[PDB]
Amino acid sequence: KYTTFQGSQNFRLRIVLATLSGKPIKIEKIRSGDLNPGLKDYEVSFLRLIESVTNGSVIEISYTGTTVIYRPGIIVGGASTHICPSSKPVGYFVEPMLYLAPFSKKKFSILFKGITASHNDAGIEAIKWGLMPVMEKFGVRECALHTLKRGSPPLGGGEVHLVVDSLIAQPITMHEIDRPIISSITGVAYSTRVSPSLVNRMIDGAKKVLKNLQCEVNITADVWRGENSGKSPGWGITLVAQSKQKGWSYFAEDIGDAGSIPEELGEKVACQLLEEISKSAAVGRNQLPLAIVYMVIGKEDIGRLRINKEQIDERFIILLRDIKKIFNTEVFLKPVDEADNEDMIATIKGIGFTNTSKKI
Amino acid sequence: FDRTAKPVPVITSEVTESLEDMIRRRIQDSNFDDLQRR
Amino acid sequence: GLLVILGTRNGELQLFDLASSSLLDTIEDAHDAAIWSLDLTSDGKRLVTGSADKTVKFWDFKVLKLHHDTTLELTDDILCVRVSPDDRYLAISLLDNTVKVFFLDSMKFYLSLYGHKLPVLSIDISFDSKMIITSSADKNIKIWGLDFGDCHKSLFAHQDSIMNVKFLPQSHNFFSCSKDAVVKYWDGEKFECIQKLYAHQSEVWALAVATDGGFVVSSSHDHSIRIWEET
Amino acid sequence: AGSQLKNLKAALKARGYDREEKKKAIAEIREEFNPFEIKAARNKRIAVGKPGISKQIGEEQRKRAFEARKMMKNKRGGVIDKR
Amino acid sequence: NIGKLIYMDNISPEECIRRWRDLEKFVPYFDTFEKLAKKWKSVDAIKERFLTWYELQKAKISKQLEINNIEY
RNA sequence: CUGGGGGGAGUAUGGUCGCAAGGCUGAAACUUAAAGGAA
Repeated sequence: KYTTFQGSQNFRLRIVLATLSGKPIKIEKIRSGDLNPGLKDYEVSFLRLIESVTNGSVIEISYTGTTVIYRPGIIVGGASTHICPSSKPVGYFVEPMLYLAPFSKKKFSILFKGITASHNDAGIEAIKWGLMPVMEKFGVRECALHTLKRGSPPLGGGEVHLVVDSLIAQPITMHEIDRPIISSITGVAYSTRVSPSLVNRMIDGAKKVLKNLQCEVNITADVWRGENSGKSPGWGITLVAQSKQKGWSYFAEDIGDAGSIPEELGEKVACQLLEEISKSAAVGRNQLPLAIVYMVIGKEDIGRLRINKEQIDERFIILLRDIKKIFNTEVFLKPVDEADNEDMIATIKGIGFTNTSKKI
Repeated sequence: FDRTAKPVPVITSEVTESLEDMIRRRIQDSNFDDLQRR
Repeated sequence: GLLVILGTRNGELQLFDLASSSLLDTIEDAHDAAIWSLDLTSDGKRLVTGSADKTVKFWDFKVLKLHHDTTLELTDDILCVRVSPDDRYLAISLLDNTVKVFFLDSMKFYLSLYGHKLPVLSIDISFDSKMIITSSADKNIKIWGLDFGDCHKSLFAHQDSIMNVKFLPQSHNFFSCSKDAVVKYWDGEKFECIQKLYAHQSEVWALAVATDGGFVVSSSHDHSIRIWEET
Repeated sequence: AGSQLKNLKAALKARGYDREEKKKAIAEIREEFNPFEIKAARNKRIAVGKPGISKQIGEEQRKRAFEARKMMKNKRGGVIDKR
Repeated sequence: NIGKLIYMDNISPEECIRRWRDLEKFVPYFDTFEKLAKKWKSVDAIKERFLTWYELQKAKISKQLEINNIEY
């Protein structure tokens, strides 16, 4: 009855694609050979978020906690709130909701409450400026991540209002057979519960690395003053590179911690962004998952998107293996017919997806 | 079922606290709605 | 022990001891103008002198003589220095209402603590190297968390001027002696005033805490030097 | 006998840059000079109840019960935590 | 080569990348900051990346259909 | 030195685009100085 996976890798993508496809899965051996074996609290609260979003889906955790049974149900949405734990920020829970977000009965108006940022997760500016435009040109038109207040780790206390309100039928078929020309490069440097000079130090470091490329650099600056600052000191920086003729974007972020020089963090995020531009072609290394997920749940046509050589990795092909494991589809990597670079063009024939939850 | 009017409010510690700090704001700004002698 | 470093009003530094006579050596032209504050490192081999010629300088002990090797010129008259008690930070108080925290190992300019609103006297770094104090002529001492440079309290003491402020050895309690003939004992957790000691008659210019145990001496303008112990 | 205002001025002269002493003194005089949030009976041979505190816990209890039932009302799934 | 390597599913993904030459972590793998500093001290590597209605709908859908054929 | 919407006097506005309130300043990450304001 159940499609069986092993191990606690790609856990959110497995539960998300099972909710999209409507197929009952089992995930077996959730870190069974470990000292505290089983599911952790942040992924258990992600399961609670899935039960909040859907309706009629039965999730069945075992005694030992090392295997989970997800029999999915209808995405209904509604208005909710999610008090996610301190182990993961709000980006860890709003990232897998952007897949399920445009395919529900009622529009997503959720506000997550917890830590805003993390080193190894998505931020508010990451989710917004990077991951909303790829949905914005995959077919949705009204999506917004609002910050009402933001909380840096460890105490956090920041709330984030994810509101999507375009309930599309299916995402359109992508046709990106080009490398998009980067028109500008902008960003946002944020700081909470610290001095307002750290933001300008971060901005000056990032722009002194960026100054030798002949484009236009613009980094916006926000210090957070008052109750909107949260319960902990923190600061961070997120740059995007913006192709304006099509709308594409390539982002890179990080946050500082106890003992971190802001010019160091600014130049680090600037060089990390330029390396993402190098290893990128029409997507980012982190915008690539939901890009090819929307290409695989588009119409029953061929949609083609250009990628480069260095975007192929163990993460990307374990994504492709999980996609084929759930709903039996392959990607076809055809190479381009010009040879100053190594770029494939991934053509995916999408499954015949519609959202059948939206009332007619 | 539908009901005719709202019930009489129960007076708890939260509503006495809110009412008292309202009174304190008025009484430290001298926002008094008294009669003024002609 | 048995050895004293000292800096004078004019551009001179001096070294003395306990067993022998006065002068090991003096260094004429140790600074261009008035020296204001020096600090040893916790091992003692390397000391820092900040002076009103808008410079700080570093000195090493070569064998028992002083070796000037590096000098950091600022835009403004530095008037206090301190290092952390674990060789980690160099916090220097400028005349321009701010302090700067550097890394000793890089001259890295970690932090700039700002917002005191008059020129700023004595600093102190805590034993865990996490919490600093900042005294000034604004009649208040500010507590700063050194990890992100974030302020914690801005407690108003001492209605004339806090001349000096010093931690205890092992705790986050501290003392502050001021220009209005009073020393004051505080804690760094509730930020109460533990005690308000009232024995001097005039401006208390300095105080020094024991390295271990924690009895504190205070010395003032009425030519008095007095000891403070536990009950 | 003497006024509550006269006894309140006497209590302030009694209690008199420390903070927690003022927090303690203010909370003490507030819960002392607020007599309408206790209830007193008459001993026929005395604070016998705390009406506002009992009311607020009795209504916050059913408030969270009502929000829990409103959350349950049109659900059909549930995680089955066997741990 | 690469598609057969991806969908040949008895070999590890790092073995696919090795014989061609993990998603809870959202931000991707970068180098050390020092290696990236010496790599991107230069800038010239990426300077060329930097710088009627009814018949209209039918034309869009026939354009998609000819894309379908020429990519089949 | 050719180019033109449609009367006069008003009224309303759950539409769209704007401009605009708070609230002693200093003063926030700091319940913090001097000085000023107000009464």
